[PDB]
Amino acid sequence: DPAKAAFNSLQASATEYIGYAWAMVVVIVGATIGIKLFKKFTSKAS
Amino acid sequence: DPAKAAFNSLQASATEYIGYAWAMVVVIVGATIGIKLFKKFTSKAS
Amino acid sequence: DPAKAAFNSLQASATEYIGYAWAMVVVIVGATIGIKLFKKFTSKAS
Amino acid sequence: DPAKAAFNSLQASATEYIGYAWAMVVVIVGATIGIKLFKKFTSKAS
Amino acid sequence: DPAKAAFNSLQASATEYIGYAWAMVVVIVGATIGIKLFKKFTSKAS
Amino acid sequence: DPAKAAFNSLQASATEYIGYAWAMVVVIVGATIGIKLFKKFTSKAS
Amino acid sequence: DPAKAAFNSLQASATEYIGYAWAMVVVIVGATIGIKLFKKFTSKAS
Amino acid sequence: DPAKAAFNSLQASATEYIGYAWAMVVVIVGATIGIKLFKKFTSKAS
Amino acid sequence: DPAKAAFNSLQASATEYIGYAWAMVVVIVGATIGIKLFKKFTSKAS
Amino acid sequence: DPAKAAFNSLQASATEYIGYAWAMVVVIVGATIGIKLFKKFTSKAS
Amino acid sequence: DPAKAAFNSLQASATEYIGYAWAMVVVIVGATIGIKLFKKFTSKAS
Amino acid sequence: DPAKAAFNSLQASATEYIGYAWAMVVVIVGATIGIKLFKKFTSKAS
Amino acid sequence: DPAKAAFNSLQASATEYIGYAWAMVVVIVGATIGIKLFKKFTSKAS
Amino acid sequence: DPAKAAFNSLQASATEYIGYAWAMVVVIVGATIGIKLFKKFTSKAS
Amino acid sequence: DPAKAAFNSLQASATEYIGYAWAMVVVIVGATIGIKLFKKFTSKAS
Amino acid sequence: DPAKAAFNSLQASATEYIGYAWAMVVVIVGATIGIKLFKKFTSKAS
Amino acid sequence: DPAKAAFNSLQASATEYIGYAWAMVVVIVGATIGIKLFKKFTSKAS
Amino acid sequence: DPAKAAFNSLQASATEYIGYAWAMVVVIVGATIGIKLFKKFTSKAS
Amino acid sequence: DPAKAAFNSLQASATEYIGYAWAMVVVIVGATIGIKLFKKFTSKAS
Amino acid sequence: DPAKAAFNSLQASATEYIGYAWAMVVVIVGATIGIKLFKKFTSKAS
Amino acid sequence: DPAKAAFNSLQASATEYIGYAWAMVVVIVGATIGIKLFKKFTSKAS
Amino acid sequence: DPAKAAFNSLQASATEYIGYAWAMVVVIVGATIGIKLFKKFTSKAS
Amino acid sequence: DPAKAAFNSLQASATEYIGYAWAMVVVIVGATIGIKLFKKFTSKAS
Amino acid sequence: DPAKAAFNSLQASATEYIGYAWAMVVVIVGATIGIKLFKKFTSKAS
Amino acid sequence: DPAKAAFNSLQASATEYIGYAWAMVVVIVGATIGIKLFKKFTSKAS
Amino acid sequence: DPAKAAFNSLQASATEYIGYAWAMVVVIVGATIGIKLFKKFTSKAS
Amino acid sequence: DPAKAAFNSLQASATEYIGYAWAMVVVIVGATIGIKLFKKFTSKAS
Amino acid sequence: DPAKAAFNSLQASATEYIGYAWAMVVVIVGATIGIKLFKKFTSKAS
Amino acid sequence: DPAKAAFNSLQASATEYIGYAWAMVVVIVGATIGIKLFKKFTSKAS
Amino acid sequence: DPAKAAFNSLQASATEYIGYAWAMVVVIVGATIGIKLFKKFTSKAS
Amino acid sequence: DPAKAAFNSLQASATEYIGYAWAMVVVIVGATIGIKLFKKFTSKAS
Amino acid sequence: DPAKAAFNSLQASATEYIGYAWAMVVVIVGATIGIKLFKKFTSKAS
Amino acid sequence: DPAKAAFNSLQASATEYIGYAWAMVVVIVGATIGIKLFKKFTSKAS
Amino acid sequence: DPAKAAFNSLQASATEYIGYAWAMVVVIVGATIGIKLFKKFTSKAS
Amino acid sequence: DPAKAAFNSLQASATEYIGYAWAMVVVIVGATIGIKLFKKFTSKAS
Amino acid sequence: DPAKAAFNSLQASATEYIGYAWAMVVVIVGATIGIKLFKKFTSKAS
Amino acid sequence: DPAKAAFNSLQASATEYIGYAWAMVVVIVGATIGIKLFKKFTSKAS
Amino acid sequence: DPAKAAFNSLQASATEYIGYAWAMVVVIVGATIGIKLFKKFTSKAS
Amino acid sequence: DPAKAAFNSLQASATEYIGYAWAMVVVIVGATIGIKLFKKFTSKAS
Amino acid sequence: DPAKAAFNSLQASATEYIGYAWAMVVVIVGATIGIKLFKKFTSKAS
Repeated sequence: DPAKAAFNSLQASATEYIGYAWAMVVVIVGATIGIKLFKKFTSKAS
Repeated sequence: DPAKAAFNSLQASATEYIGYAWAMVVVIVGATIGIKLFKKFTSKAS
Repeated sequence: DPAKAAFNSLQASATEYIGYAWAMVVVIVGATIGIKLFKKFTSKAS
Repeated sequence: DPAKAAFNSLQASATEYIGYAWAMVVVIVGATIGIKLFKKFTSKAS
Repeated sequence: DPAKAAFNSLQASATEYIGYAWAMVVVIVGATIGIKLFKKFTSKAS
Repeated sequence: DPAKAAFNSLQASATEYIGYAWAMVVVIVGATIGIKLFKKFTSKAS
Repeated sequence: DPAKAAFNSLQASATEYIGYAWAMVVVIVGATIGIKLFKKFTSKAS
Repeated sequence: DPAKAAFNSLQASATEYIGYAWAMVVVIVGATIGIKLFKKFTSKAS
Repeated sequence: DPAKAAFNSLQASATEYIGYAWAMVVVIVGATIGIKLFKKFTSKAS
Repeated sequence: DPAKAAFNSLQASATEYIGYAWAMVVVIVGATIGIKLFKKFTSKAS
Repeated sequence: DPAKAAFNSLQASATEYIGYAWAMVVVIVGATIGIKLFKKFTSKAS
Repeated sequence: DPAKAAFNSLQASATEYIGYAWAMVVVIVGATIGIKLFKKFTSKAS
Repeated sequence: DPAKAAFNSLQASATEYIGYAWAMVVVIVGATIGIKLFKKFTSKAS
Repeated sequence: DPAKAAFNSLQASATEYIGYAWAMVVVIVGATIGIKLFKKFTSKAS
Repeated sequence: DPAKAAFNSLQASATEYIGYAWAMVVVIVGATIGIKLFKKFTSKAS
Repeated sequence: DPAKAAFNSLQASATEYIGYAWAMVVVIVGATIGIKLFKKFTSKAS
Repeated sequence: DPAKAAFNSLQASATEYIGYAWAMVVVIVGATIGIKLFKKFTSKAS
Repeated sequence: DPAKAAFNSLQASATEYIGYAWAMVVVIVGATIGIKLFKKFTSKAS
Repeated sequence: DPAKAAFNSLQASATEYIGYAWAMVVVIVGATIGIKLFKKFTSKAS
Repeated sequence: DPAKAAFNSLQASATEYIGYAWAMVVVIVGATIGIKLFKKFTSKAS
Repeated sequence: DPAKAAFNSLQASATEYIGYAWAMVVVIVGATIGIKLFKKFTSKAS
Repeated sequence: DPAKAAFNSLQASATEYIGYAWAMVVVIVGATIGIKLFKKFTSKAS
Repeated sequence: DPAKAAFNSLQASATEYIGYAWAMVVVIVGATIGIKLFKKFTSKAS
Repeated sequence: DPAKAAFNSLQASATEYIGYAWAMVVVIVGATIGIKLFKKFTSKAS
Repeated sequence: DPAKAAFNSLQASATEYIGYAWAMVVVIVGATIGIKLFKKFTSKAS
Repeated sequence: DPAKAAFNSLQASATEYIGYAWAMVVVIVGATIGIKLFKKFTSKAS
Repeated sequence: DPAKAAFNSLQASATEYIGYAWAMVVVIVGATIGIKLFKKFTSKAS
Repeated sequence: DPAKAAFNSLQASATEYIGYAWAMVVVIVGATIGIKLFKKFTSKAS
Repeated sequence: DPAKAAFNSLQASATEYIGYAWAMVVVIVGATIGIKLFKKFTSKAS
Repeated sequence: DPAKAAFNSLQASATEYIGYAWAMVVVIVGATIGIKLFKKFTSKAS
Repeated sequence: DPAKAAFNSLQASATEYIGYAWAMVVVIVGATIGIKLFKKFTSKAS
Repeated sequence: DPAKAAFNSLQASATEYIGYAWAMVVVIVGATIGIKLFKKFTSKAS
Repeated sequence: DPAKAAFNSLQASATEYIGYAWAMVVVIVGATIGIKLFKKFTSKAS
Repeated sequence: DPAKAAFNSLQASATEYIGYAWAMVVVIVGATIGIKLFKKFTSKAS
Repeated sequence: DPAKAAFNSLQASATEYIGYAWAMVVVIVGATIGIKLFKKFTSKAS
Repeated sequence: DPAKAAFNSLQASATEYIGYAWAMVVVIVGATIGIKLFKKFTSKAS
Repeated sequence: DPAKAAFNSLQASATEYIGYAWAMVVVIVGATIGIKLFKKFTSKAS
Repeated sequence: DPAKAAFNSLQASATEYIGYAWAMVVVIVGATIGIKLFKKFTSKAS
Repeated sequence: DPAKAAFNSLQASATEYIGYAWAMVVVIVGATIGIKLFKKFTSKAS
Repeated sequence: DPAKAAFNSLQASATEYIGYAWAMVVVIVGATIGIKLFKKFTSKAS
């Protein structure tokens, strides 16, 4: 079925995009949470 | 009647399309909800 | 009248086709509405 | 006149055919409108 | 007048032939118009 | 004049035959025109 | 006069022949007109 | 004139046939227009 | 009358041909209407 | 009367020929009307 | 007129669809508002 | 003119059908607008 | 000239027949065109 | 001369017969042309 | 000329039919546009 | 020459009859062409 | 030539009928076009 | 022209619809803005 | 050419109808845009 | 040859009648085609 | 010889009659063919 | 006007919904502002 | 009758053509509906 | 009767010609109707 | 009598010639009717 | 040839009608496109 | 042989008349075919 | 029989022409259907 | 018998001419039917 | 042969008329296609 | 046989006329069908 | 015998005249049939 | 009613989705409020 | 056969016209699809 | 049947075109869905 | 240009709405900033 | 070509509409951005 | 072939119109996309 | 088939459009994500 | 390719808008971050 192959390729492409999205969000959140913890720990320790 | 068999085949084809659509939407929504919960919980815990 | 039996056979065929249509539209609309509710509720619950 | 009786019997046959046509159109229009309203009201409710 | 009798007999023959002709006309024209109206009403009803 | 009486008899006989002929012509044409008009108007009305 | 009596005999004999001729003319003309009208009315009827 | 009376009779017969034709066309056209407007207005309302 | 029997035979033959014509038109019109309604209802269901 | 017997023989002969002619006319017209009606009804049915 | 009864039946069918739609929308909106108020009040109280 | 009464009857039928249409559309539009306002106001009030 | 009188009388007969023919033509053509315009205008107005 | 007088008598008698012949011709030709034009104009009128 | 009067009376009948058609089209177009504007303005206001 | 005078009279008589015939032909054709053109132009205009 | 005058008269009559035909077609076509443009522009404006 | 009056009436009908729509939208927007300002000012003041 | 005046009258009627259309669309579009701006600005200002 | 002159004169008559016929043909066909093109172009332009 | 001279006289007289006959034939045939072609070309022209 | 009554009923229904919306928002805001003031006053007083 | 066999063989050929038509329409309708459902379900899932 | 034999032989010739005619009719009409149905079914299936 | 014997011889000889004439008539009439029916049936068949 | 001039004059009339049609279509298309673009650009700007 | 010379003269005269007849036939047919083709091609081109 | 061979030859010629007609109609119908499906499928794909 | 031999020769001559006539008839009809069928099938195929 | 030259002349005349017909149809079809494509492309661009 | 030669010469004339007729038929029918296909293909391509 | 020799001379002279008659018949019949077929085939060709 | 069963199944499916949504939101809110209370109580107690 | 060559040359001309039609439809369809895809992809990218 | 091969070739052409359509729609839909997912995921990840 | 005036009035109406929006936002912001400053200054001063 | 000038005029009209739209959107967006920045900066500064 | 030049001129006209369409759509789409980007970027930047 | 090449060319054109769309969307989304991240990181760091 | 140039100009216009957007966002963010740092540093230093 052409439709079966089409739907399978669309789902495979979606999975690749999800992989890239997760890589980017990890990098962004790492920085936001890192900066938050640094500012919090520096002031608290002082 | 040829129409009876034709209508039945089209309904079976629609059922196949619904199966493909549900599989893709589960993957798509799963990633969306996962990223949302990840950012939310990370902010609350840190 | 040969027409009386002809018109009757055509109206019986129409009634059969309306039943095949009301079985396909239930399946298709049910799936689309189900996907809509699934995405909506997952977003609100998360 | 023979033509008088002929014209009257033809106008009688035409009236019978009109009745058959009206009965069939009611069923078909009812089905098409029913499916249209079903889809509209379902989408609005969801 | 043998001629008067001849003309009178010729008219009865003509009148009979006219009756036979009218009967066949009604049957044939009724059928053709019946098929015409049948096709027209079926198309509009569908 | 015997010859005059003869001419007068044959002319009177001709007039009789002309009257009989005219009556038959009216009957034949009326039937034909009736059939023609019936077919035409039945086709037009439908 | 014997000659006058002979004339009367000739006239009476001729009258008999005129009657026989009229009977022959009626049947022959009837067939000719009958077949003519049959073909005419059958054509118009069909 | 024999023709004068014959022509008048044929014109009167034509007028009668016109009356029958008008009655039939009114019934048929009325039904076809009614079905058309019914389908149109049902669609607009829905 | 020879013409009487001939006219009756032709009218009977016409009735037989009308029966064959009605059978064929029912089959053809039924198929065309069926294909039309099939395409219409499949579109509405989808 | 020898002349009477002669007229009687020729009239009887004419009647025989008229009967033969009528039979042939029925066969020829029946065929033509059959072909005409077959073509007309075949065109109408389709 | 058949149209009058047909229009009345279609309006009655529309009323039934409206009843089904309102029941579903009350359940759907009830859940949506309930979840929203639940999260809001829990956050304010705690 | 038979047409004057025919056109008048058609315009009277049209006026009746427009009234049946303006009764169905009021019910349908009223319901859809009511559902829209219901969802909108419940969201803002909550 | 008995011939001049014959030709003059023949023309008056022809002129009368032409008047009768024209009267019948106006009635028949008026009706056919009236039905044609009626059907056309009803369809466009609807 | 008695012979010359006899010639004059023959000429006068012939003139009378020519007049009777002309009257007969006028009525017969009038009927023939009248029926011809009647059939022609009735056909064109219808 | 008889045709002159005939053409003029036909052009008069056509003008009357145009008036009837215009009156009907105004009512039908008014209703369709009225329903269209009602739905549009109601949706915009809500 | 008496024979010459005779030929001259018959030729003059023929010319008279030819003139009368031409006048009648113009009247008959004019009527027929008028009816034909009236029907054609009335059909075309509508 | 009698034919020359007759042909010229028939051509003049044809020209008159063309003038009547053009007047009628202008009125009818104008009305049909006007109704068409009216419906089109009302829809575009709404 | 009937179209001129029809277009003017439709424009007047549109003006009425606009008046109804503006009245409803003022009430609808008034409530929306009122609730928004109520919640905002209450939070700021308290 | 009668057509030159006919085509000119049709183009003049078109120009008039375009003006009636450009007066209705200005009113309708103006109202819809006014309602859109009203709702948008009230929301931002509040 | 009085015959040669007769044939030569007959041709000139025929040639004149052909010229008259062609002139009338051009006028009638020009009008019918003009109306045909007028109706076609008006419909496409509108 | 007187007999030979008489023969010559008969031949010369016959030649004169042949000439008169030819003149008569030309005018009569001219009218017959002229009316025939007039009717033929008028029919084709219309 | 059916449209007038429809628009008036829609506005009346909207006013009822606005009444319910205001009742609900007063209850919600009472609680949110009450809890806020309680927490604020309790801590400040302590 | 030869026509009986002819009508039967034509109704047999028509049935064969109906089978070919139904087979083709099933393939084409299946493809169009398949593409329609594919696009709809894909868009909804994404 | 040599005439009876002649009439009998003429009928067999006629009957043979009718058989030949019917055979050719079936072939030609079958082909024309086959092409007609082929074009109709191909268009509807596509 | 020798004269009586001669009469008998003449009658017998005439009978022979009547037979030869009948054979000639049969073949000639057969060809005439055969070609007539051939042309008639070939035309109807095509 | 008269036909040559006739064909040329008809091709000249057709060219004139094409010019009138093009002028009218430009005005109508300009108006419809103008209204379409007006509504589109206004909505986008607001 | 005087008789031979006579036959030779009449045959030569016949050939002359045949040549004149052929010339006239060409002129008449050419005109008729020209008119027929002009009408046909003018109808087809438009 | 000469007619037997002639009828058979004409039927064979008809069969040959049917073969040529079928070949041409297949090519033309195939192209028109192909263009139709090409435009339809390109639109669906886009 | 010399008279018998004469009748036999004329009958043989008639048969020869009948054979020649039949051959010419076949050639003429074949051509006409071929042209008719070519035109019909060429029109149908396209 | 006189007919040979006549047939050749008529075929040449037909070719000339075909040239005039092709010129006119190219101009008319070109204009109608141009107007169609103009309206289509303006709509697509807008 | 001078008759055999006459029949043989008549056939060659007929065969030539058939060749000339067929040539003209091909040219005329080719042109009409060419214009028909041209108009059809231009419309579908556009 | 001188009488027998005279008989032989008469027979030989008659044979010469029969030959001259046959030559005359051939040319006259050829022209009649030639013009008939020319008109027939030109009509079918066009 | 197929619509009744369809609407009932859709509402039942919605109720199931609402059950899952409530389960998920309880789990999420439990964690967010638990973490909030823990952090608040730990710091306050210290 | 001349018809064989004619049918073949017509099928050759039809094939040429199909080629021209296909070339034109490719260009027009390419342009319409190109504009459609351009607008779609541009809107999606922006 | 030539139709059996014709219908088969048309269904084979349809199957080929459906494959070309299912290759273009996969590419187009794939691209549009890919762009949708790209924009959606980039927004959520950032 | 009607469009120019329409666009100018829409822009003027927009400018008025902007004036009202700015008046309302100044009042709202005055209060929010006033309350903020009051609360801030009161506590800071204390 | 008239189309060239028409297309150029429509493109010029589109350019005018774009100029009006850009002017209005600058005013509309200017107010929107101005109010947003006003509220934002006032809150930050105070 | 006159068609070859006709089809070529039509394809050249199509190519010209496609260029005028691709110049208008670029301007219109460019403006709409420009307005979209303008509003989007101003909002994000502010 | 020309369709095969046409479909392939259209798919290649679609691929080109997809390439242009992806390039533009990367630039557009890149700027959008860049501005969002710029504002977010600047606020977090400062 | 017109599409290539169009897509390239759209991308170039987008790049210019991105340049302006970045300039504006730098100015806005400079102020918001500047005010934030000033307020923070002033209070902290004090």
